[PDB]
Amino acid sequence: EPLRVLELYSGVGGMHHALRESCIPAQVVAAIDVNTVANEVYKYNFPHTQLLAKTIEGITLEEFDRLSFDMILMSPPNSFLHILDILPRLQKLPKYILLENVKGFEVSSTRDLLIQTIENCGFQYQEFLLSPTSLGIPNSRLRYFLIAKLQSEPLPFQAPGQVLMEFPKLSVKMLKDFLEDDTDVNQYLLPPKSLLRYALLLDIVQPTCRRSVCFTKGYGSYIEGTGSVLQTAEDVQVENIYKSLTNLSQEEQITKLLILKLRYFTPKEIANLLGFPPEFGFPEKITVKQRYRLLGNSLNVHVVAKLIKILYE
Ligand SMILES: Nc1ncnc2c1ncn2[C@@H]1O[C@H](CSCC[C@H](N)C(=O)O)[C@@H](O)[C@H]1O
Repeated sequence: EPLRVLELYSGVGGMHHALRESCIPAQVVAAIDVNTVANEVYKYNFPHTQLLAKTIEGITLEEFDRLSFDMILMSPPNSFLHILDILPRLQKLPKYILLENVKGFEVSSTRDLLIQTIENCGFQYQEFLLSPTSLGIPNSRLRYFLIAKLQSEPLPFQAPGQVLMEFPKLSVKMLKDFLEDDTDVNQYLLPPKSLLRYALLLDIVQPTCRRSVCFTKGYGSYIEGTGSVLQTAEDVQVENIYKSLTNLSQEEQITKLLILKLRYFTPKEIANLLGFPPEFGFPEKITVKQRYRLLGNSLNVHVVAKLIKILYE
């Protein structure tokens, strides 16, 4: 029978999308999240999946037992300590666990607790720090990953006391392959004041580029350090526009900066770069800002999918 998957801290459902891509015999029995905005997006894309809009800390052991899950997929931002407290009390321990977190987690106290708990329960595990660029995706998103399997023999690729920086046994695609034809360029052009203020601090990429900076939840609202911006103007070079800036009045610098036709990648384009399927979308009521915020909290579906494949077989 198919594995019963519990999806905690579900968000827009990146774990569920990764589960479907992995092709393994499994189905999400319960997705859990308190955020009503994330949940409307999740339900919209996964209308037949049980979604529990509840605090994870408030879920009792009985509720977890009734779910009878064989795999936990989670991206914890208390609720986490509760999960750890619940594990040794479950009538049926899940055979699989996959956790995603941020760089630095691998040295944290919380991580030390997680590993102690899972080791005490008989799980073989391996930690990783992976970015989508390792899979030929032109977008950086270095994240922590822990895969664990309930068995006696170590995973074949195990490296004790080490965090693996690559997938166990790239040719990067261009950004053009992830752009949407129907993108309303004018709508996404960076505004004048933002161009001038952040002019020298932008990471400008062209469609033929095979890299882009990590997108944060603030992308599209805050300029600096939140993700690359796209040059849509052809037959103009960034270098020539920037050379022209010294000695021009601020209004003149803006005129020059607008020529590059720099625009934000759209929420759908970020979802594409994150590996979300073609049909993935958002309800009309979800604002562009909410879309960027939700995607910023999500994960790269392709990376997790490959890790699920590794963990399962
Ligand atoms: N105590 C808690 N109970 C339930 N959900 C929680 C929670 N604390 C955080 N969350 C949710 O966990 C998420 C952390 S972001 C995880 C996003 C998800 N991996 C994705 O594919 O979108 C947020 O959606 C947040 O609302």
